[PDB]
Amino acid sequence: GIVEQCCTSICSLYQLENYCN
Amino acid sequence: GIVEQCCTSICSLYQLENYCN
Amino acid sequence: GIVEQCCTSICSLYQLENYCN
Amino acid sequence: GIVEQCCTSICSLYQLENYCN
Amino acid sequence: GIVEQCCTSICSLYQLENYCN
Amino acid sequence: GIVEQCCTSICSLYQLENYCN
Amino acid sequence: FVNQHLCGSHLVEALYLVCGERGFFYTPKT
Amino acid sequence: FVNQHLCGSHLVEALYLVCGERGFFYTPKT
Amino acid sequence: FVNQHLCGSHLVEALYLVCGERGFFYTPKT
Amino acid sequence: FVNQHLCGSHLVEALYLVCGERGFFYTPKT
Amino acid sequence: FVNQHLCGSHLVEALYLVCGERGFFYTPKT
Amino acid sequence: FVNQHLCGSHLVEALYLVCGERGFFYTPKT
Ligand SMILES: [Cl-]
Ligand SMILES: [Cl-]
Ligand SMILES: [Zn+2]
Ligand SMILES: [Zn+2]
Repeated sequence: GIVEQCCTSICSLYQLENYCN
Repeated sequence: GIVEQCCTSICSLYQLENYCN
Repeated sequence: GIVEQCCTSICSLYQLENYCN
Repeated sequence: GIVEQCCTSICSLYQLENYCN
Repeated sequence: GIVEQCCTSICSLYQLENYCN
Repeated sequence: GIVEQCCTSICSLYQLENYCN
Repeated sequence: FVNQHLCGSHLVEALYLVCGERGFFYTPKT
Repeated sequence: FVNQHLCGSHLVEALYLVCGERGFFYTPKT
Repeated sequence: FVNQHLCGSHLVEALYLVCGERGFFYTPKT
Repeated sequence: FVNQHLCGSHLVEALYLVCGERGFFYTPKT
Repeated sequence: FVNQHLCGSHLVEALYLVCGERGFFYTPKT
Repeated sequence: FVNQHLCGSHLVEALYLVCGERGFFYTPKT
């Protein structure tokens, strides 16, 4: 999931935005 | 909520555990 | 400058991009 | 010691508590 | 102490070295 | 440069000082 | 342990510490 | 914006800045 | 995304996030 | 609470949150 | 270098930076 | 002062503390 993706690969701010409430 | 309990007021680390999943 | 825009006032992440090289 | 343990392995908050004054 | 010197007042990085072991 | 040096090797605060405006 | 004021990014850093793999919700609107 | 490499508490900081008053949920594997 | 107050080290942390490899200038005098 | 993996300045942040007004001492090897 | 206000977790982060392997004490009661 | 091992946002924090009101520029490779 996002926590692993951002650390083992890369992630965008747009992907992070999906985890806002 | 959490801001009122922990920022505006003060909270313990045990109170912070209230917001774990 | 940046402090006035983002600290004193409020700014968006797009405004912060104004200070990228 | 604790600085190395927490970084090379894991450590608990209860172990950290021992380093408070 | 350190809070009075560096938070309440202002301190230099050399003053901060006063609290090294 | 400094960003890579500080991460792949080590760097001093005196070297960092060179990047102040 | 202690009780203290935790605000902003410091609050979520503390939640990360306390919750870890459990995960957590930060919901300031309440 | 640029892509990100974020581990540990750095991910939680990024979520805090992206979501603001909306807040967020932090849900690691396992 | 949102608008918020970003001050001190938090401001430069946000600039790092937003700019990344582009780099950035932090110039408080203006 | 959960167990922790803390390096560098992250350990010092955790000590700060655990100890509060009592403060702490940070004593690495060598 | 400069003189500035350093408070809370930011103060201990600065002590970590300045002291490093020497280690340090943070003792707010004095 | 001691020598430093600084990656990611930790370098930017160190620059912030070293430069204070003067500010700084952050310029990675590529
Ligand atoms: Cl890190
Ligand atoms: Cl602050
Ligand atoms: Zn802060
Ligand atoms: Zn880090």
